[PDB]
Amino acid sequence: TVGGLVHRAVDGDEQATHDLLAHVHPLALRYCRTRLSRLPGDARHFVEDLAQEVCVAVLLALPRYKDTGRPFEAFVFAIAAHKVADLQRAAMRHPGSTAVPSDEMPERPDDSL
Amino acid sequence: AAPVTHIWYFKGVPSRLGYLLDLAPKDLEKVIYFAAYMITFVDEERRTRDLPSLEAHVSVERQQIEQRRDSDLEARAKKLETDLAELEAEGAKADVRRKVREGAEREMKQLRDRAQREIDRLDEVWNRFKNLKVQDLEGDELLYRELRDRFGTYFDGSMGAAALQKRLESFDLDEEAERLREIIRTGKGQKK
Amino acid sequence: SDLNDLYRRVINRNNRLKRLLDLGAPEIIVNNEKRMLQEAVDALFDNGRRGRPVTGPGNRPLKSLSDMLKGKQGRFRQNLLGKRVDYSARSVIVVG
DNA sequence: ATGACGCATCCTTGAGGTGTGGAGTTCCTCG
DNA sequence: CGAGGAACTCCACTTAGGATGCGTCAT
Repeated sequence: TVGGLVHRAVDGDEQATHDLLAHVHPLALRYCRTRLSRLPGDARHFVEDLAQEVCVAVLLALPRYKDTGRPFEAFVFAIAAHKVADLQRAAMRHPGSTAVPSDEMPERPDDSL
Repeated sequence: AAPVTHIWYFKGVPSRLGYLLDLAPKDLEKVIYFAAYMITFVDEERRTRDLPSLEAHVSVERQQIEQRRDSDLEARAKKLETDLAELEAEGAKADVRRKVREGAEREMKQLRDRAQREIDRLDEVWNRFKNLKVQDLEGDELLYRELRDRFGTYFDGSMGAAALQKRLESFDLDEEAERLREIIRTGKGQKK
Repeated sequence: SDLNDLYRRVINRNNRLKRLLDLGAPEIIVNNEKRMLQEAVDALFDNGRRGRPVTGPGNRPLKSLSDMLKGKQGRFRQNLLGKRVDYSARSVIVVG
């Protein structure tokens, strides 16, 4: 099952981690699809960029993944929510960055007389 | 770091779809948008040179496979006669013999089906190896693994935008220009 | 400007993939990131040509480098043939 | 306190929107 | 290579901004 797969992935096997991340991939995309699709900010299609990034986090957690029998799904949800919060503090803090095209070219005066 | 393809030329208007290599847009969007591998390189001259040795090794290893399956077959036979003898000695019910024979026959047909399957994928290895040609697509991946392990250190095949770069690093123009001109005046209709 | 955002995101994906491959991660995630980089550049050069165009704050699509040129409101038929000029008044007409 | 760091909480799933019209064409699947 | 024929690509184109994960590193 997945438990043994992650066990031999942390053992050091390349194919084990390969299959583990392959299985994590689509579930990460789908969870971020359901979570980030409604968040304030232009992130509806950035859910991919933090989905497989959770796998990057998995990569920085696997070598010291002292598993206690807990499923990896709660883990994945945890890092997904945490990276969602990271986006929240990156955007909503001084959220002056607005991609407005309709009120930028006519509304900007020119210093050169 | 990851190579990328321009969108106007490849995948863009059909009129200027590339066609440096005679491929369909469908083929391009499988190879570049990550569906299937391609064969970027082939060494057919060394393959033909070693064909004595390649076929000798194929014969040796197919004989090894066949004798392994014969060992499995005699293992099946001893299992079948053992269970026959013990269930005939038991005689608990009138349907233990027929049910054990049904199970044994299911096992037998499964064994021979997978033997047929492995010789069949070896036949696919055969035809793909003799038709080892560039600008060809391989939908499956485990078959590609088997092909590259068995025919190791002979050719190159993969994904990647730069994988097409290497193709354009090797493909000439004048020879096939003459060939398509020949088919332009020696040909029929839309081939021209 | 939207092109600013497109360049920002493609640079983000480039950095993420380069740092991932700096260590040699398993190939599935690497390939997914490579194809996402390809798709990001595809959207950059022409957001609407392939797939669902990438939007921004609202549901409206962003504008790529091949949309600020073509069309009526691009450069050719909007800014080079006719250039609004000084010493150019206007007012109401009355017969005399 | 922010925008940064360093992780990292046992049950698991979108969201709507998408109402012309014109001929060009070129591949692509079926005679 | 010779069929239908349905995608793909061109052209006509007019206001204020839904957060966290919690803890804390550092200024």
